[PDB]
Amino acid sequence: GWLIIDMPSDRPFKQRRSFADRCKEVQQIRDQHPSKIPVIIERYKGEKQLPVLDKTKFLVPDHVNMSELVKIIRRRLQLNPTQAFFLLVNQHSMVSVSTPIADIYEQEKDEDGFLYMVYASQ
Repeated sequence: GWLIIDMPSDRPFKQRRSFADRCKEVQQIRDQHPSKIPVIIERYKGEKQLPVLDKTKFLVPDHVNMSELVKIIRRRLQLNPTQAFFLLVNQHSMVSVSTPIADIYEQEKDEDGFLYMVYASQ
């Protein structure tokens, strides 16, 4: 008489793939495109107002800066130009919109080799 619960779809990337798999994944990409920056963009922990995008893994080239990335995410989320949107690094830091993603990577990448960002409104 077992009732079996299905696991939820939009869990965080760290809860989906194991740490070895994430590390494996970054390694393979590092070998293929060593200048490209592997970035995980996920919706902020308790955010309600903004949708969940269905790409959360972004392969960012060397000279792209936040400002390009923010404009990409803003458009994917079909957002209105007057809706505020903050892309943070770690789990709470804003970055200068001028900064190349690569300059951020080496200082902010996770243990597993990914750069983790989250997006929010408040």
